[PDB]
Amino acid sequence: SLVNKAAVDYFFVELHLEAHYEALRHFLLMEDGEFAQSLSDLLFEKLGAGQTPGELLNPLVLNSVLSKALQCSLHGDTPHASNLSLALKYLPEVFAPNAPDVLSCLELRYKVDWPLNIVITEGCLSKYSGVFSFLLQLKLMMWALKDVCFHLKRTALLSHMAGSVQFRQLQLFKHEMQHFVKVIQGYIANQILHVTWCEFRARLATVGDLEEIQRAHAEYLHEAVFRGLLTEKAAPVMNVIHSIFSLVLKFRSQLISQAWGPPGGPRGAEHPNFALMQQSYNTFKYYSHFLFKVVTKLVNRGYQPHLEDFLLRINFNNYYQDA
Amino acid sequence: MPREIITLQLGQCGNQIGFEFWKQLCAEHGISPEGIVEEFATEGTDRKDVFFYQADDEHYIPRAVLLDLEPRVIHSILNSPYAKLYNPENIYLSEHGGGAGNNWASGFSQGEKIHEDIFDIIDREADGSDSLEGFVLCHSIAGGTGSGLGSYLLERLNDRYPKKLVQTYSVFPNQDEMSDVVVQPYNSLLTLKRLTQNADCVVVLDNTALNRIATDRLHIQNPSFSQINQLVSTIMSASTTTLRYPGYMNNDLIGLIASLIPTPRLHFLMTGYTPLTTDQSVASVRKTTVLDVMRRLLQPKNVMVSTGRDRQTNHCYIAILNIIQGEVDPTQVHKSLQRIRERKLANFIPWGPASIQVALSRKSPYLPSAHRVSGLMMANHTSISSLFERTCRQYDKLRKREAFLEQFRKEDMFKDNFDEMDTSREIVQQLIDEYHAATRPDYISWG
Amino acid sequence: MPREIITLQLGQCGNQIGFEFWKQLCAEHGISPEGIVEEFATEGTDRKDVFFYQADDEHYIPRAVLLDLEPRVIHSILNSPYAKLYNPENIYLSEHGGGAGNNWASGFSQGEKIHEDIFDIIDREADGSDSLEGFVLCHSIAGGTGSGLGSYLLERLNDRYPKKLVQTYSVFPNQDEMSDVVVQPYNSLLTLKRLTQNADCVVVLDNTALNRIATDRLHIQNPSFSQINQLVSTIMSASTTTLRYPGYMNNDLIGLIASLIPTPRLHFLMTGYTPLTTDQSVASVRKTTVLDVMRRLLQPKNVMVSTGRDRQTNHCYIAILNIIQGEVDPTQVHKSLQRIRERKLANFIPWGPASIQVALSRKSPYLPSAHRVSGLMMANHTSISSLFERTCRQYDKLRKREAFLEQFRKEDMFKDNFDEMDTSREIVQQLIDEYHAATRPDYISWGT
Amino acid sequence: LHGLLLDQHEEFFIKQGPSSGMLAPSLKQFSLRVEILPSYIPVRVAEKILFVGESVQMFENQNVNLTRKGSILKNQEDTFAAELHRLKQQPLFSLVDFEQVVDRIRSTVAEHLWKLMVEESDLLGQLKIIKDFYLLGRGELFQAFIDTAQHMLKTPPTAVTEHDVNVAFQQSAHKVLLDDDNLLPLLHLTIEYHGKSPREAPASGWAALGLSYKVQWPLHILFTPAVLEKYNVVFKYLLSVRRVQAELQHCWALQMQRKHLKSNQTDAIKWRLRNHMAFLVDNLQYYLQVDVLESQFSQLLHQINSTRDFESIRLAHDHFLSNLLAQSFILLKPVFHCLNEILDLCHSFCSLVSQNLGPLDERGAAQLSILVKGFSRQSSLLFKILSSVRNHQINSDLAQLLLRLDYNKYYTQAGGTLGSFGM
Repeated sequence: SLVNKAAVDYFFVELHLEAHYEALRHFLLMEDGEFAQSLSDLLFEKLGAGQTPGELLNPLVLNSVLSKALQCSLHGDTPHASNLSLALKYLPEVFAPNAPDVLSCLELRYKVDWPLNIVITEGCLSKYSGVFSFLLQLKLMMWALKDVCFHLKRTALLSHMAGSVQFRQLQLFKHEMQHFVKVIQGYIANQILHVTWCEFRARLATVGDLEEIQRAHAEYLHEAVFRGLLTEKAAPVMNVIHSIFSLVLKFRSQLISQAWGPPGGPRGAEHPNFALMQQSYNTFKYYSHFLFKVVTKLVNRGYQPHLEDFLLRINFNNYYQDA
Repeated sequence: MPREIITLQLGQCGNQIGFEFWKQLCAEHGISPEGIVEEFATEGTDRKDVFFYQADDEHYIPRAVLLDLEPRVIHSILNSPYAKLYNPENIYLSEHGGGAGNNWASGFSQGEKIHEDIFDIIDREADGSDSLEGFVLCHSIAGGTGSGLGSYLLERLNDRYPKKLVQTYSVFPNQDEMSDVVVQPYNSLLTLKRLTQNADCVVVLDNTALNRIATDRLHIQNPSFSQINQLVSTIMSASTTTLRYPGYMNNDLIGLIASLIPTPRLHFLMTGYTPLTTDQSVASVRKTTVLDVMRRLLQPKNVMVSTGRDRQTNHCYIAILNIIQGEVDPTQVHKSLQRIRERKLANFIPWGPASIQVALSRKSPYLPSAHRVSGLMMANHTSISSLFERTCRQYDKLRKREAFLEQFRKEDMFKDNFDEMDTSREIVQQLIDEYHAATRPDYISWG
Repeated sequence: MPREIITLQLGQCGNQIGFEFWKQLCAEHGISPEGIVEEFATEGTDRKDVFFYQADDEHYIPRAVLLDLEPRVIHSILNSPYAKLYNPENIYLSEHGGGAGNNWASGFSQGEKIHEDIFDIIDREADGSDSLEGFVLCHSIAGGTGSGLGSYLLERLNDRYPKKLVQTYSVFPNQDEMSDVVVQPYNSLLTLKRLTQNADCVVVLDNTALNRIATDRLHIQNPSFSQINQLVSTIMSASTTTLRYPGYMNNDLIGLIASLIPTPRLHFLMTGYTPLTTDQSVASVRKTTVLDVMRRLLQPKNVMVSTGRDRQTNHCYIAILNIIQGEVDPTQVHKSLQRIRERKLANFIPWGPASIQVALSRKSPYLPSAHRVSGLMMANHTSISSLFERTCRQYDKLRKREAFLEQFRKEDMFKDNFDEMDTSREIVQQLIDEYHAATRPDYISWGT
Repeated sequence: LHGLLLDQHEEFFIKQGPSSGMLAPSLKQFSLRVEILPSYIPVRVAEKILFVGESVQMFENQNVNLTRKGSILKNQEDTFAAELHRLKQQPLFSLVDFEQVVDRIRSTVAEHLWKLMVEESDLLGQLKIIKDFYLLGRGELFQAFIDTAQHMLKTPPTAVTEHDVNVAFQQSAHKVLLDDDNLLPLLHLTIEYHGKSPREAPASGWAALGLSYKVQWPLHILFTPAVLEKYNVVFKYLLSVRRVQAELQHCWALQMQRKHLKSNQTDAIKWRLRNHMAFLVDNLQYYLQVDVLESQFSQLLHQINSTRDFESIRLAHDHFLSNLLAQSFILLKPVFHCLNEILDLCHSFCSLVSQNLGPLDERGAAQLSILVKGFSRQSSLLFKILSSVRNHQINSDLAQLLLRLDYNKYYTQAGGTLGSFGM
């Protein structure tokens, strides 16, 4: 007991385990909102422009993006932000269009010194990097859809296309997809990013030994993955979510690929990809309804109680129950 | 980088709203009334660059351009605590001091005369913004100065930043309160016209709802235009806290508004806040739960839109996103959703996916929050059409009655007739109908 | 969810009775006259959602609709501390303040003028009710405003809530007091008509019996009309406490009334209470036993219906339910049942199972009880037919005599004839005969 | 002293029983070897020793999971060890001194356990929760829940339907303003029956729905599986009673909804039969609540507050449960089956009355006549049984029920049969 107490005190005061968790929150959890916004915008611009990993993940480009995000972030200049590094897991030859995992090659690593590397294990840092990569991919998809929406808005403003039936339908589909994605993101953030982070702080505050500290950090990462739907049991659910995100990205690409035309007729402005955007929207809606039905069946099957929360987040206003 | 917002304060109400907004931002960031960060303001976590520019490393200047056709409001601003917040070179006051005579057209013509100075002010505020997205104009549609100058500012922002979005916060006249601006419906119509032609998104702020909230919630028997503008500025501050305090979520305006704006034309948004407390009731930090928050949000006293009682159309919310700031338990959110479902507290559109989005935002460390959990809701609700329909009906009633037109007749735009006001009312009616249509399945084929 | 009850207050007298009922319910539930729960109202064992709606997150408002053809009572309610208890959209006050002139038809016509508004109020209250069971109308049947407005309210409840139960509180005229409402027999006829056609249950409250109880039990030498209405509201509160204070049994209105209503038409209930104590007589805590209570309940002075001595009908109880509120010992309940059976205090129908049911309930902690143990009995008793037969005979006598009908003749319902009163009298006569039949094995066909 | 059975060679008169159990090996891990029990060890004394050993094993097992709360006897354990050493030094074995020491240790441990259970472990709160949920103590709440969930629970249960029923229960609780998020996790919906494995059932899925309650440590010692099964049986019975009450209330609502319809003789007969059934069911439910349920719960609470022995509290709760089981006639299999048939006839009558607003159709008239005959026969049988039990003084509750049912002597005049609803 004396050894455990002295170890807890040493880890908190000397090893700054709390400070390491704070750094993880600042950098890996994107607490610097400005840095995260700049990173997401740059990522979605590069993905939508079709930049290859050799072009996008080039050290000059990655360093410029990181520097710009840190300079625009109020926390980007913090010493905890300095512990962030954007690394490549692999170099893709070509950015696959509408792939949600396009930016999964990025990894954020956190360096742990001895003896903290006994508690903050390489497996823990790998899990943190995976979570960061997933959050970056989701932010890239959301940013890409936002950029498509802004492009359509700007084209309407320049061309007075407010009356366009095709533009309005595409904008409504984009808005509904963005609402759904933001509800899912908020659910994941609350459970994995907020609840599990609070649990980690309580557990880090309760760690008595290096193995107990390692256990607490592993529990934090496990809770983040489970609430994040990153568990193998959620892999079919996670794969379906990735497929839905891919369809959303494809719809975004179809909308963004062309600007709105001038309003030529009583139907308003026509988009050259309008038929493709409408088909992508219909497929997204079908897949959303199938996802809702599957999640409901799984919750009623008791296999995935956290998926009941996922269904609630999807159908919070019962919009998907009435459809 | 944050999407910076330039605030344009027009007329008495607009200038009051801008002053109260700058006061609230200063208090949240610990900025003195002179624009200097207070020694206690050690939490450098606030985003001043969204709404303020730095004149030096110590002096924070609001990214605000003040344009008015009447000197009274500018003099009141220079006597306000925010007089030193704004760049004095970014403040345009009409030299003649004669005002717009409560005529929107006179205010617009004065804005046109001060167009160069106003757009120079806007550009100066933009250069202080690291990643300026565009301009947000805060004004009232009911006066002469705030309406005409607000429309002028919107026009000049559209001219200078034609590839940038222009959102306006246009306060529509109170329909339950007798407006001292008898020409208020004409001014409101002209402002809605300018929002339709030169703004990309118009958030309708019904002064009737502000007065109702002041009466029922703030216990203000007669809410002044200044008090309504200060309430609007407080609401804007609370909704913008997630922009001013960057965090894990809701770090950009587009992410917040994407769920609320289904079509470029269907851009009439309704707002909700919870928990609603009167400024005087700060004393009791109520441990409001997400269930309690959601229950309070359903109270009309907290809704910033005065929708008429339409008996024929069952106006409804298409979608609602609540961004909650403060201590929030996810389990409380879950219990809130459960109670809402059991009580059927929210109806959503039936034709597409819609949900309650949740954004978590930090509170200002320098401003003590009386509420453990606070939240802004952005929602697309067909009842927002009732505010726009009511404004249109009032505009048409004034133009058809030529009421207060003699003050408007002094300006060339309104000298002979109010046909521009009636066409504006018709356009606003079509906008209301489209917002109501967005509650219906046929919204897919709208336009 | 609780079975919510909408309270309908009809005419001047009915609105006064409803206001006093809501006051008593608020006192029992610890609700202030402004709709705020009193700090003493810590006993969350009462079902407020049955009788009250929340006006805000903090204020509970009674589900009461105040409708009057005379402005005096409605204005007094709106000028009282209880102004916030009633839904203001459910409050209709006649601008003329002239009342119905003790004419049922005038009150009915006033209800008809506010029919749309009244049914909108009822629907709004139902939507404000999580599990609205139906409407309860509080009115007097003897006046003009309360009687006609009560008939209107019954009609509108039937129109708006045709699948929901509609209970009425129909005040029969005092036979010992000279009623100022000369058209009361006509008013009584219109109320009985509406109870037969548009109400689902009519609780007959004979003001003569109320006055007798006030004199002998409440020690009220001259019960005022306001005092009679407050006694009726107190009796209704005590009988409904098990609905308003949820417990193991009688948790819903339909479950409570199912045993009481042998036929859909035979919905005329009599009430009894024991022990009866006056609010002023709290000083002497009488050790009243449940057996002593049951013995007192069988006394006609304790029956809330003033039945004439019918010599022709072997009047009997069709069913008896005693709702007892307060501290009750099960052994005392057992002794009470023993004394009731040994004394044959209730004669039952021969055509179905019937007994004196006894429910023990806790008292409201917020309402001071003048009695250590109290109980309300609701009973279907064929002697209520003698009250109902007397009401029917008075109705027929007024319609055949057109007495006080000229005030009613101003309103379309009574302008040309009193045929609605005569049909109501015939229906009430058939009800009396069925209640006499309900004492007989032919009770299986009672009310046909 | 350690709950440790140090018997590798079965030399002690205690034999290790199969532990029924980090389900810590059930205190039945140790058992008395009656075959090995010395004749000089009294069976009563052997039972006391068994209780003591079980208590020691339970205490060690709880202290394995419980933070280092010391022994109930703390430093007095060694004092009893010294007394036992003196007994070992005694030239003659005295059963009296050994039993006295054992009883002192037992009393100390039992008093500390009672204190922990009542003050530290709030046994009363758990018993109140169990009464409200397992024993339907919140009868108005469970009535409202039944009324709201009836549409979900009227159908056969499915493997997924349990989730829907639990959701409906939570929704009704919020509607009944039961916002106890701690209680809802204690309520568990059950198990598919009859087509919605849904394969096996006696009656239908509506009858197969049950509630299970997870008893926490150390209270899991109190809520044994047999106790949980009895609680589930009581829940099922109360739910059936509430369902029949709801059916009668729905028949009353339909009659009231049909009050504008001229009451025909078939409709009057249906309503009359429903009214007689409602009166009888209401009086029966009041009897069960107050004279059985409330009486037994009050007795249990009074004994628990009156006792400082945890085992005494457990005995009081077991007595309350036994009284509930006896007064409900659950043990009287033929009476229980006859009551079930009577309940089914009453439910059919209430359904017929609720379905028919007007006069009974030919199918409705046939159903009404069948229900009337069934109800009259079952009620005559019930009245005869109740009168026999009153005459034999076998069950006070049956005599009270007989008095309540024939209070106005209607059933006595009707021969104990609920009057035939004339179709």
